[PDB]
Amino acid sequence: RKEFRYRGYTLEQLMNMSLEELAKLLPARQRRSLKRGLTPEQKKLLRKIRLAKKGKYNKPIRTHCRDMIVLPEMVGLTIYVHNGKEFVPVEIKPEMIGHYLGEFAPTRKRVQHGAPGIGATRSSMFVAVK
Amino acid sequence: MQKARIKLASTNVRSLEEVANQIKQIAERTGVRMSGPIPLPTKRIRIVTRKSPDGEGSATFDRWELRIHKRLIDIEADERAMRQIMRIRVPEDVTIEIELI
Amino acid sequence: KPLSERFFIPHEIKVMGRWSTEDVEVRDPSLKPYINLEPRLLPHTHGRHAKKHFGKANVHIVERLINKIMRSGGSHYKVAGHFMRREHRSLNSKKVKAYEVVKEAFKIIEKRTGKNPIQVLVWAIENAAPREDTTSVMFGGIRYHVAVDISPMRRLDVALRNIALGASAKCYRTKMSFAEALAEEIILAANKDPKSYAYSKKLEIERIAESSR
Amino acid sequence: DFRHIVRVAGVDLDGNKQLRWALTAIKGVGINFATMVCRVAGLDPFMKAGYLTDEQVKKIEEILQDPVAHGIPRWAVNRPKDYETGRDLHLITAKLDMAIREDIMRLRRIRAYRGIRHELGLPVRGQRTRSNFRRGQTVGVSR
Amino acid sequence: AKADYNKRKPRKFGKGARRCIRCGQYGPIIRIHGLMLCRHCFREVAPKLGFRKYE
Amino acid sequence: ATVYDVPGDLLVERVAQRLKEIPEIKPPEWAPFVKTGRHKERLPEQEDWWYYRVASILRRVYLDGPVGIERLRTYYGGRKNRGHAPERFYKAGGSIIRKALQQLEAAGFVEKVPGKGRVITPKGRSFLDKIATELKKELEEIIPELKKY
Amino acid sequence: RIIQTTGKRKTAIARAVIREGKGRVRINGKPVELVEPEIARFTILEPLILAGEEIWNSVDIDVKVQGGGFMGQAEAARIAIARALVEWTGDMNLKEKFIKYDRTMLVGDPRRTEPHKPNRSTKGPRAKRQKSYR
RNA sequence: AUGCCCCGAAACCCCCGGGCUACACGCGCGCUACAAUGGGCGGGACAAUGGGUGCCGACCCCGAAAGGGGGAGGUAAUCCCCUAAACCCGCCCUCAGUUCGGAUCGCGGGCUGCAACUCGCCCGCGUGAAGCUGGAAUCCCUAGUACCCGCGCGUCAUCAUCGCGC
Ligand SMILES: [Mg+2]
Ligand SMILES: [Mg+2]
Ligand SMILES: [Mg+2]
Ligand SMILES: [Zn+2]
Repeated sequence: RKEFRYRGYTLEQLMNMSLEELAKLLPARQRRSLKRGLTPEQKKLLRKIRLAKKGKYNKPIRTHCRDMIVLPEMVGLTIYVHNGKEFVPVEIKPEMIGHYLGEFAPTRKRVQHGAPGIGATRSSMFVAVK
Repeated sequence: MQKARIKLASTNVRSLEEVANQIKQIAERTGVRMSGPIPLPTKRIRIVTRKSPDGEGSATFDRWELRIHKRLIDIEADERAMRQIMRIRVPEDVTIEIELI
Repeated sequence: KPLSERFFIPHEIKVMGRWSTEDVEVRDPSLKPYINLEPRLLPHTHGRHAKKHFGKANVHIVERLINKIMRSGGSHYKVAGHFMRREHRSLNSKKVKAYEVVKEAFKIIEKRTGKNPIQVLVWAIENAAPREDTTSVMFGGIRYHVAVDISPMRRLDVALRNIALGASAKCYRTKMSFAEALAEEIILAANKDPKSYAYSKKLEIERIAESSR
Repeated sequence: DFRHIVRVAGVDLDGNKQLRWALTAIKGVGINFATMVCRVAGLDPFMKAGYLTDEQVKKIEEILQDPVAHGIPRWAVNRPKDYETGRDLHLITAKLDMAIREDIMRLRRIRAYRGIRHELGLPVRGQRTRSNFRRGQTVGVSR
Repeated sequence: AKADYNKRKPRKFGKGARRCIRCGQYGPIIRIHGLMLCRHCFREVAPKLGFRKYE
Repeated sequence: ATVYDVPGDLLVERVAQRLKEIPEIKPPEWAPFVKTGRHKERLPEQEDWWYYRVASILRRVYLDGPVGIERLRTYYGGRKNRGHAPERFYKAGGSIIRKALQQLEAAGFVEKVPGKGRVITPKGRSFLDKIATELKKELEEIIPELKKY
Repeated sequence: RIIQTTGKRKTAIARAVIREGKGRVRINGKPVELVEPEIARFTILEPLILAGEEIWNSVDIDVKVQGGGFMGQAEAARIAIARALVEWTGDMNLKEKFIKYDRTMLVGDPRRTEPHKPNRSTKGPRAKRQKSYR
C-alpha cells in the first residue's frame, strides 16, 4: 500500500500500454472522449508534452484547454491551466489520470459574508427610501 | 380509362367552387362519368404569440389562423375532355395537380 | 368477492337491485315533501338538477348521500381538532369508490340491526337536523345576534353534511375503515347517543340558538 | 423449532417478519438484493424468518461474502470494478462506510473540485444555492 | 491575412444560427412550417401574409 | 364458445396453468434477477411470473392479429414514480417479450408473417378455445343467464 | 327485417342493430352480463328491465362504440337501445315510461366541454393563478 | 425606424478562456409528501387536439436497462408518432417515522455535441434527512364549471416541475 495500482496494473506496467487498450480501464465519459478523437488544440498540446518528456522544451507548458484528460504521459511533470485571468500550476501526480485537467484549477473565490443591508428584509425597505 | 385524379387546394373558398363546376360541366357536356368533388378535411395552421414588445403589463395573446380547403375529383380519360380541361385557366391562388392510375 | 356477487344481474326495478323503498315512512311533516323515495334503480343523475331553482327536490335520497361523501374532508375549517387536507388521495371525482363504500355501508347496517337500511337512514336524518339558528340583523345603524327559524330544505342539507363529516373523521389516521365508520355513525345518530358527531352538533347549535332569543 | 432473534454477519434481525424484509436491515442489502439472494440460496422469500435453521445461515453468509461466484450477476453488485483491482465486489456494514470514506479522502488529497465541496459540507452535484439548502440560522438587521 | 480577423464562423445550431429575415435579431424566432421571423415582425405583417384572427 | 365469451383475468389464470406442461416454455437463465421495465421499483413476487406473461401474450395475439414487438412494449408500460417530479408514461423492456414470442413460435402457436408482425395459427385457436369452453361450462351454474349463448 | 339507430354522448358514438332472436345482446362483442364496473353495467340494463322480461326475450341487439370512457359509452349504448326498442315494438304506452323515468333516454345530452383560456390554460377556462400583493 | 449630445483606430468588427449557475440570509409562484378516502406485485378496460423530408420510423435481430446494428412506407383522411393515466379483480402489509417519505451521497454503463471539470440529460446496485394536518393572516371558483388523472405543440443538436391547447 505504497505502490499505486489503477485496475491491478502498476504505473510503468500501464505506461507502455496503448490507447485503445487503455480506454477499457476508464469510466464512460473518458472512454467516449478517447473515441471521438482528440480536438486540434489537444493535438498541439500533446505535441508539446512529448517533446518536453524526451529531452527538449525546457520551458513552462501553458494552455487554455481545461478539457484535456490526464494521461500516463503527464504523470511526473507540472503543467499550467488558465482559470480565467491567470495560469495556475498543477503538479501532476498519479491518482489524477482519468480526471479532467481543469478539475484542479478552481474558478470562483471562496465566499465570506458581510452583513445584511438596506433591503435584506421588509423592515428596512420603505423606511429608507422616504 | 386510367381514371385521372385531380386535386385542387386553395385558401379562398369561393374561387374554388367555380373551377369545380367548370370541370363538372365540361365532363357533362361530353360523354364521360365523374365522381363529384369529394371534400377532404381542412388543414388550418395556427400560430399563438404574445402581444407586447416589452415584458410589463399583464399577459395577453393572439390567435392567428390560416385555413386551406381541399377537394378531390375522379374522372376518366378522353382526349376530347382530357384536352378540354387544359384551357381551364385556374386562378392564381389555387393549385392543381393531375395524375392517372 | 364471491363470483355470484361479483357478477350480479337484477330482475326487478329496486334500489341498487337489493332494497325496496315501499314501506319506509317519514314521520316529520316538514321533511316529507323533500326526501324522495321513488323507484330509481341506479343512483346517478349526471348533475342535471343543479341548474334550476329547487331542482334538488326530486333527487333520490341515496344519491344526495353519495354525492356528499365525494370530498376530501375539512379544508378550511377544522373538524373535531385538525384540518384534514388530503389532496391527490381524496375521492373528489371518483364516484365509483363512493358508490362502493356506500354499498358496503348498507351491507353492514342491515346486519347489525336488521331493518331496511334506508329506514335506518331516514331515522338518522331527523334526529340530526336542527330547527333553530342565529344571524345578525342590522337595524337603524347597528346589528346583534338574533335567533331565527330554519326552512326544511336547509335542515336536510345540514343533516346529511354533518353525517358525512362525522364518519369522515374516525377513519382518519386510525385503524377503523371508512365503510364501517359510516355505520358506527348512523347506528348512533338513529339512536340519539351522545358519542355521535351529527347529533352533538345539533345540540350545540340549538343551545347557543336558544340562549340568545 | 421456532425462534425470536437471529443474527447473520453483525446486525441481528427480527424473527416475525418475512425473510426478504428481515435482511433489509443489514446496511448494504436493500430490497432488490435480498430477493435475489433468497432465490439463489434455494428457499422462499415469504417464510417466517424465525424458521431459519442454522446451516441455512451458513449458506446465506457464504453467499453474502462473494456473491458473484454463486449466480448474482456483476451488474447488480454494491460496487463493480474496484478502484484497486478490477474485481467486482459487494461489501456490507463495517467494510462499506470505510470504503466510501477512503474514496472521499482520495479526492481530498489531490485537491479536486469535488473534494473541496466534501470538505466544506456543501452541494456536490451541481445544484443552485441562492434559494434552497438553508442549513443555517436566520440573520437580523434592525427593529 | 487581413481577411482572417473580421470574418465570422459558420454555426449550424444554437441561438446564433438563425436570424430574422426582415429585422436581423437573434432570439425569439418562429420556425413553424418554415417562415423565419421575429415574434415582433410577424405580428405587424401577418394580415398581409394571409392570416386572420377569428377567435 | 370462444375467448370473446369470458373475462380476461380468469381465462389468463386458467391458461397459465396448462401452459406449464409444454416443454418449450421454460424460464431463461436471468429470470430471477430482473424487473419488468424501467418504470417499476421491485421484482416480481410469485415464482411463476413467467407463465403468466407468456399466457397473457397468447390471448394478446389471438385477438390482435398482426402485432409487433415495439407494439407489445406500449401495452406493458406504466406510470413512473420519479422522486420530486411529476409522473410520466414509459415503455417496457424488450428481452422478456422477444423470448416469449420466439418460444411460442417454437411451440407451434404463432408464426412470423413477413413484414407485418406475427399472427396466431390454427393450433393456437384450438388451444385457446378448448380452454375457454372448458371454463365456461361451469361459469353458467353460478350465473344462470349465460345459458343462452 | 332490421332496424338501426344511433346515440352520441360527448365524443362517443354508438350504432345498434335490432332483430329477432333468443334475447341476447352484445356490446363490442362482450355479452352485457360481463361488464366489470357494475355502475356502468346497471346503466345499460335500464331500458331492457323497464320493458319487462317478455319483450327482452324476443329481440337481439348488438352495438358498437368508440371514444370516451367507461361511462361515456355506457350512456351512448343506453340511448341507442332505448331508441331501438321504441320502434321494434313500436307502441306508445312503453314510450311514455321512457319519459317519466328519464327524459334523456330519447333526447340525449347536448353538453360538451368548454375551451380553455389564458391565465393557466391547462387547468380550465375559469381557474387562475394566485394573487400576490406585497 | 429616429432627433440631439459623447466613441471614432476607439465605446466600432472578429477569435480563445471565464461569468450570468457564486451563498450566514428575507420574500413571490409551484412540485412531492406527512399514509389505509393507502404502498407493492400479477392480470383486465376505454380518448381527443396536434406534428413529420435537416424529418417521423412500422418490422426483424443483438442487450437486464438506458440504448445499438439493419431497415419497408410516407411531400399526408393512405405510412408513422399512438394498445394513455386516474378505474376494476386477485394475493402481501395492519396503524408503525412503518413495505410511509425519497431528499443527500459512492461506484459502474450510455446519448446529443467541434467541446460535458466549472455547468447537460438518461440508466443499475447501495445509504435512507426534515416531515405525524400547519399561528395571526390570505387566494381561486356559479355547471360539463371547481377539484383529481394523463396527453400534444412551443422553445429544441440534446434537457419541461414552464407557457398555450386537449
Ligand atoms: Mg439569471
Ligand atoms: Mg416507497
Ligand atoms: Mg458537466
Ligand atoms: Zn423581425
